[PDB]
Amino acid sequence: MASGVKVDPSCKNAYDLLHNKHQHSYIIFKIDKNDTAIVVEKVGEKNAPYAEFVEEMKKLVEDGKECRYAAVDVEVTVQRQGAEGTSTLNKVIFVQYCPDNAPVRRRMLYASSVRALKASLGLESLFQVQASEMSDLDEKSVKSDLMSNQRI
Repeated sequence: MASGVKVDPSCKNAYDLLHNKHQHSYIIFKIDKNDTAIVVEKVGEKNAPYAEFVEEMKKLVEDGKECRYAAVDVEVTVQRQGAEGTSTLNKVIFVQYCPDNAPVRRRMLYASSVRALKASLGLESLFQVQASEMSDLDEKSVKSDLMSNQRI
């Protein structure tokens, strides 16, 4: 669950860019090179419809049983403090997309990449969710779960 997985500066730069600078909305990560480096798979502009998020990722997954990490800084709204109606907080959620049937070789690197990116990407206090199928990544879970822990 932890090993010498290389963290890339570019994707980390993108984290601050999306989270604080709101230059981007989401960024997908994958393990690049044999020397194992976590790097950008796909970045999305600040205005990115939920449909396009699925679309862009959908096409790159069909090659095989691929595992991809997704960190998205999205502002969902609740009814709470701030204003009586809409309490909006951008909670950058980390949703790792990987079926269990993924190749054990990559699976091991994947598992050892978890702790590495967890703290190192500034996702220390942020939530980490797992999704194995494209049906499960539907807002029915992701939107609902994140909406609660916006201020929790």
